[PDB]
Amino acid sequence: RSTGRSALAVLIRACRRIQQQLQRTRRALFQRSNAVLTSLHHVRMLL
Amino acid sequence: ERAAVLQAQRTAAAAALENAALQAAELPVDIERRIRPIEQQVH
Amino acid sequence: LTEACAAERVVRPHQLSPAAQTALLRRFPALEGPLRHPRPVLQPFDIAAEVAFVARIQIACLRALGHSIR
Repeated sequence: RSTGRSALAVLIRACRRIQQQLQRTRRALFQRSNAVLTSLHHVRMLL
Repeated sequence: ERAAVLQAQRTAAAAALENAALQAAELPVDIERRIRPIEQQVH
Repeated sequence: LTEACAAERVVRPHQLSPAAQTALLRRFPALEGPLRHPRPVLQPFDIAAEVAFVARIQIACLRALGHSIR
């Protein structure tokens, strides 16, 4: 019982926290990548 | 007097493009380090 | 200042609506000078505006001759 159930707690924490990282990379990169767009439309804002 | 200002801004605008050229070039590398390390996990 | 007229898809802050123009003024009291000045000696929020300052003086000096030459 303690062989599997503590080795099953491996993946239970592993696969759910792996997919938690994706949320941040979503809420990091695409929050950051939109700064490039701000510049490009500001490049015309020069002209 | 107009053509000067009209000329001047053309050079200025193309300059910031190359200021943005390196800026945009960040995103493809921004992608890997936010993904590639996640791969060996699930593997 | 970028996204003010970027979200408005506008090239210039003077073509920005004065509601949003005052919006940044509330946060930023220094923007009064470029925005609220009736006859700015320099065209506000531009780049070559400084050059326009020079070239008009060039013209100003020339006519001071031709009219006096005449």
